[PDB]
Amino acid sequence: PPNLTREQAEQRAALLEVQSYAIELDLSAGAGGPEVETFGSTTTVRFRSATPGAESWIDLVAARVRSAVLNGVELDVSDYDESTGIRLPELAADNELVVHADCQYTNTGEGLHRFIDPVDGGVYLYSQFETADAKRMFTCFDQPDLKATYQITVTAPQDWKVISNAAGEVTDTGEGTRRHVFDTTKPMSTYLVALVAGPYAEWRDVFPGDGQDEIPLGIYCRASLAEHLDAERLFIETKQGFGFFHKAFGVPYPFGKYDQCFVPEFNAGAMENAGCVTFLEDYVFRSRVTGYLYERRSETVLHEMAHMWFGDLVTMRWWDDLWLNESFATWASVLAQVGATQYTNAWTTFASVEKSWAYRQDQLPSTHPVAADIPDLQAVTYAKGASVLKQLVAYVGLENFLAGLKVYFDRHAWGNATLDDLLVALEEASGRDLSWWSAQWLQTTGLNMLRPKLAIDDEGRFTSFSVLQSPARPGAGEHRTHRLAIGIYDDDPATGELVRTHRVELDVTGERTEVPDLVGVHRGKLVLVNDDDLTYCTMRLDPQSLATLIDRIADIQESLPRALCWSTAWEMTREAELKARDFVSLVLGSSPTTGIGAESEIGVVQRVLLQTQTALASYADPAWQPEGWRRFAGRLLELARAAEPGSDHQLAFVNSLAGSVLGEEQISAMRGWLDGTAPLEGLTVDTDLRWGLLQALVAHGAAGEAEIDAELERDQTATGRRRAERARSLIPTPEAKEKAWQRAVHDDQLPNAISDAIISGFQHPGQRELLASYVRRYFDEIDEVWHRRSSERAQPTVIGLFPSWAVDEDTVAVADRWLEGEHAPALRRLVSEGRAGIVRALAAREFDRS
Ligand SMILES: [Zn+2]
Repeated sequence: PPNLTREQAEQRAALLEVQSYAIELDLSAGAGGPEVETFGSTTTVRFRSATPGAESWIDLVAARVRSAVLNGVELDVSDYDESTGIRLPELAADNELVVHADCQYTNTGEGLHRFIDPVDGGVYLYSQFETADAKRMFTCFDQPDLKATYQITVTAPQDWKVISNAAGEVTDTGEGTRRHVFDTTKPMSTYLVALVAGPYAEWRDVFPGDGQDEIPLGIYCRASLAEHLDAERLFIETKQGFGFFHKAFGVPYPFGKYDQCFVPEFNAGAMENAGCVTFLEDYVFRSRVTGYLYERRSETVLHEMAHMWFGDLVTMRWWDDLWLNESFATWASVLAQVGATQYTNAWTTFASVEKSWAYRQDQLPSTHPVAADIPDLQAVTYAKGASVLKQLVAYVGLENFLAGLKVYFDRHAWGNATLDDLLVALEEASGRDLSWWSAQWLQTTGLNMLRPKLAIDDEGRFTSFSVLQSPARPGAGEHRTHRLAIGIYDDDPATGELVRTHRVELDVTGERTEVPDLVGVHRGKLVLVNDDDLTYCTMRLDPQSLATLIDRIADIQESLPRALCWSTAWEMTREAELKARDFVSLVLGSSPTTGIGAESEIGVVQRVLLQTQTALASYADPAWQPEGWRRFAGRLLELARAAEPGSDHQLAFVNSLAGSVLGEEQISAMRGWLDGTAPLEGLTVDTDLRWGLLQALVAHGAAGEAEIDAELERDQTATGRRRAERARSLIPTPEAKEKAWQRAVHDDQLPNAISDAIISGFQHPGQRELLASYVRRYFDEIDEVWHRRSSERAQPTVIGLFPSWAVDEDTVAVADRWLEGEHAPALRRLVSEGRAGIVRALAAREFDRS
C-alpha cells in the first residue's frame, strides 16, 4: 500500500479540491465461500485543479483496474500497481474521472473485511478505513483534508442488510440481488466512509427532536449473537448522549441518522464512521459481567458519538493531530457519562484507570511527547493525551473551554483544522496564553510530583501553605503551570465519614507556590493537592494526611477523592516509596468496613485487586511472597463468601481469586462452585465464569487436560476455543509449557487470537519455577520471530512472552547482553520496556524487605 507522506499530501491538497464521489459496488458475489476474492468497484469523482495542465494522482488498491477515463480520455492502466495508484496527467480546471476496478476483500479488517459465520452460514462485511484504507474499496484521494460528498450504491445478495453513512432506499432487482441507493452524504473525509453489509439482526429506535432534529437510531449485530444483545440499554445510553452533546457543544448532531453495528473480527475496538459506528463484539456480553464493563462500553459509545462533532464535522488536516482527536473524544465521553448517564462516578474511573496507564507509559524508556511528529502514514499516550486535555480544560476554564469549542465547531464546520486552530479559539475565549502551554505540556515527557508544605497553629489552622512541584521526570525537568484544586477533608458530623470541608483552586507555577487563601483554614484530616483530579501529576501527601489515608481510606465518602488515595498508595508502591506488604495490608483491610472490601465502586475494586496481585508477584520481597498470597487468597475467599448473593462485588471477588496463587482450602471451595457440590449462593456459574474457575484449577494441578476437553465440548465456540487454549497453556508441567512455547513462537498457520490465547496462559504467578529456562529462550528466539512474522503479529508475541515473571538481576543481565547486539529498533524498544519493568520491580523488592 502507498506511504503517503505529509509533504505529498500537502502538495496534493494545494492543487486539488474534491466535490463529490459516486461509488457503485457490485457485491452480488460476496456471499460465496473463501475463494471469493474480489468485488466490483466503480468510482466517479468530480474535482477541481488550481493549475490546469498539471499532473497529480489518485489512489486505489485493487487487483485489476479495468477502465480509467479522465475527462473522456482513456488512461493507460496496463502498468498500474497498488503502490502507485492511477496517474492523472494534464488536469483541467474542473475534472471528472470514472474508474472501473476489482477490489479485494480482506481478512485483516483493513478496507472491506469479509467474514463467514458457522452457525448459520451467514457472510458479514464491514469497512475499516482509518487511516488510509478507503482506497481498498473505491478510487479516492485518500487523505483527510480533501473532504467531499459521497453517494454510495450497492448491489447485494437479497438477504443482506446494508448500512452506510447516510440513509438509503432499497429496490428489488429480480436477479437474486437488491440494490441499496444511499443518499448523498454531507461532506466528510474518506477515512470516515462506511459500509456494513450482511444478514445482520436489526433493532430500531428514535431520538426525539430537542433545534436538534429527530434522529433515527439503529443497532446491528451478527445473527448468531442477537440473543445476547441488550438493545434497550444501548439505546437508552445513546439517547442520553444525543441529549447532552448538542447542549454542551452548542451544535446539533451534524448528520442525519445514527447506526451502531457490532462486527466480527474487529481489531480497532470502535470506529467513528459518520452515521455508522462500528464496534468490537466483546461489547455484546454472553455471560454475566460487572457494572464496570457496562460503564466502559457506555464510555466507548459516547467516545464515538463525540467524534461526530470533533473528528467528523471538523477533521484534522493531517495525522499528527490524531492524538488530539482521540484525546478530546476521551475527555468528552467522560464528561457526557457524568453529565448524562447513570455513570456519575466516571471521573473516578478516569483517575483510576486512564491516569494510571498514562503514568506507567510516561515513565518507560520509550516515553515521548503527546504531540509527536508524523512524517508519513506508517509513522502512525492517548491516556496521557486525555489526561493533559482534561488539564487544558481546567486551565482554560470549563465554561470558556465549551465557549471556545462552539466557536471552533462553527468556524471549521465541514472543513479541516489543526491543534493550533483549537488553541486559538480557546485563547480568544479565555484570555490565556496557550503558546507557552503547549511547549510545556504537549512537547515534553514525564511527570511532576506535587505535594503540600504546610504549618499549622495550635488550633489546627494553617499558618503557611505552599504547593511544591518537582521537575518533570523522565524528561527535561521543567516545572509546568497547573490549574488545580486543593481539597481538605474532615469528619462529617452526622456520619463520621471523611468529607470535604474546603476547596481552593489556583494556578501553580514553578518549584513552589504559596496559597494565601489557606492561611487560617483548618487542616482537617486529609489534604489532597490534586483534588477533583484536575491535573496530570504524581500527587504526594503530608505526614498526617498520609497517616489518615493508611488508617481510614474506606471512610472517604466521595468516590473520586477515595480513588485518588488508592492511586497515590499504588503509585507510591510502584516507585518504591510504600512497601509492597504495606500496600497489601491497606488493600486487604482488617474488617468488613476497611480496605478494598468496603469499596463501593466496582471498577475500583477490580483495578485495585489487580494491582495488589502485581504487588505480590512483582514487588514483594521473595521471602514474604508465600505469606502474602496466603493472606490475599484467604481474604478474598472470606470476601467472596460474605458478599451479597448474586452481586457484582461477589463476582469481582471470585474473579480475583481465579487469578491468584491459591492454597488447598481455596481450591476445594472453587471446585465446589464449578461442579455444584458446594455452590456459593447467588453466584451465577455461567460459561465464562466456568472457564475462569477451570483455568485456576488447571493452573494449580487440580484439573487435567481431560476437563479442558470436557469444558470445550460444552462451549464449542470461538471464544471457548480461546479460553481452552489459555487453559492448556496454564497446565503446570514442563511438557505443556514446551508445547505452548513452540506453538506460540513457531506456528504461523494458527489464527491470530489463538496465538494470543496461547501466550495469555504461558505465565501464572504460581508457576515461576516452571518458566525459568525461558528467560534465555526468549532472547535467543525473539529476533527470529521478528524477522519471520510481520510487525503486527510479532509484537504480541514479543510483549506477551517477555519474562516479566523473572524478577532477578540475572534477567537484567541477559536483557543487557541482548541489548549489546544489533537488532531491529522497534524490537529493541519492546525489550527496553520489558527490561525497565524488571528494574522497577527490583527496586520495589529492595524497599519491601527494608
Ligand atoms: Zn476516538
